[PDB]
Amino acid sequence: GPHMATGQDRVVALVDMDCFFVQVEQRQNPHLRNKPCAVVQYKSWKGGGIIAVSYEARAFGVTRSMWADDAKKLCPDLLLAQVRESRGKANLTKYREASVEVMEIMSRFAVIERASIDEAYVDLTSAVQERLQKLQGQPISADLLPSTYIEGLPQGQKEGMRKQGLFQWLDSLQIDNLTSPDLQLTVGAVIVEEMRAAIERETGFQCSAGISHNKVLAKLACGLNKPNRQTLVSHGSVPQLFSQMPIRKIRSLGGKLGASVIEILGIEYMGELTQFTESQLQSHFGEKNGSWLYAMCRGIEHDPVKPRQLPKTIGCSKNFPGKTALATREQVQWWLLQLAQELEERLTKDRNDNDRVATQLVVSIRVQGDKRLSSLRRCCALTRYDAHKMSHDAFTVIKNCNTSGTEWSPPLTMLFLCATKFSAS
DNA sequence: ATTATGACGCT
Ligand SMILES: Nc1nc2c(ncn2[C@H]2C[C@H](O)[C@@H](COP(=O)(O)OP(=O)(O)OP(=O)(O)O)O2)c(=O)[nH]1
Ligand SMILES: [Mn+2]
Ligand SMILES: [Mn+2]
Repeated sequence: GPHMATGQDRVVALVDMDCFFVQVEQRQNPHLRNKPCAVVQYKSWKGGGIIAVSYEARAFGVTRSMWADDAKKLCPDLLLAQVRESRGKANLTKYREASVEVMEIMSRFAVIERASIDEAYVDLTSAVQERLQKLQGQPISADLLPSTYIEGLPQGQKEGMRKQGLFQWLDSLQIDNLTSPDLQLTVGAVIVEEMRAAIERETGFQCSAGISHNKVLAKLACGLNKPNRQTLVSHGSVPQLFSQMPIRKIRSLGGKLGASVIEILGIEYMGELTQFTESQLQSHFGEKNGSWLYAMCRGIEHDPVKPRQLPKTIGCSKNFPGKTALATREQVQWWLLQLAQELEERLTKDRNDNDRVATQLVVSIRVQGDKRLSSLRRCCALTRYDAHKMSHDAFTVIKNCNTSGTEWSPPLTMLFLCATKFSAS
């Protein structure tokens, strides 16, 4: 009862740019705006692989990881923007720079953890306390939440539903209690409306967000009402929400561990997890996963919002699938050099912007017919930002994989260089 | 022949 802590101490938001690469291209090219459009990498093989899809295009069934020539069968008016190609490979620089614009705006409101190029987590606990003191008991007006959904409401036209649910939530609110978790979430949501307004003002990019008490629920909330909307998932809404939530929808359960939860326990939905003791879950899935699942099915998660706005590694990768697999020494060298040249560019810019140097170079390759995604991963020292040296060292470090007697065998289907182990410079 | 990344856990 009174001692069962409920994981309601924090206010955490997950902000996610809607179809981010598409929006970046649509800011740059107005002819793409408010159209079915997608972003592709390469164009020769089946029109190129799609990596981002506007919501208008998604309404036709266009999805990520789909060939453009197939998407065009579903959506013949689909517009396509192409990823920049440099030194023979995809170059994602435009989107990393757009991402940094967005991150820098979010950082003005709270500390953020960059979770990927287009999404960050936000720790709003301090910001909400400050704002709750600034209101001095003043109640929260629906006008402050023009794009917010309250999950699970209303109970007992899309925008009409949204406003009814918001009204129920606000009427149920105890504004005099500066320590009510639900009030904290509500104020967090007001701040997130402001953050999203600033992001759109200052970049033109729209985003969705989730507001809850931890990262997993913030992330799950964010996806309930997309695009250009934010969803508040309260502690009290967890039992109903989870009672029909497929386990795979929860961050980190979408793969093998989630599948084994489903198969071993004989369940489908997140809420069924509550029926097992912590020890049972630890027995099936290990001590960490067990504790995490026992708390998470009750809506409780303690993973902190790490104050990290910048990537921890800087990486360059290219697949060589099918018959393009690299089969000679000259080929492997030239592509290691192209990779090392892009990496050198990104690293020098990183050192100038962010006052840090990487110290370790990781070289990963795949060989043809290998089942694994990394056939080999080996590290060496990274002592100067010079593409020729980095490529020479990556070769030095992988060359004993060649089993030929000038040739390369098994041919390589992936090269990958990653600078890691940053130190302040 | 979804591809390009990037975080993080296990050992
Ligand atoms: N190169 C590459 N980029 C990817 C891949 N998956 C996603 N991206 C890029 C394009 C996406 O716009 C961006 C962020 O991914 P998300 O899962 O958040 O989807 P996106 O923002 O496109 O749409 P959303 O509104 O979040 O449903 O990262 C991939 O497999 N390869
Ligand atoms: Mn997104
Ligand atoms: Mn995302």
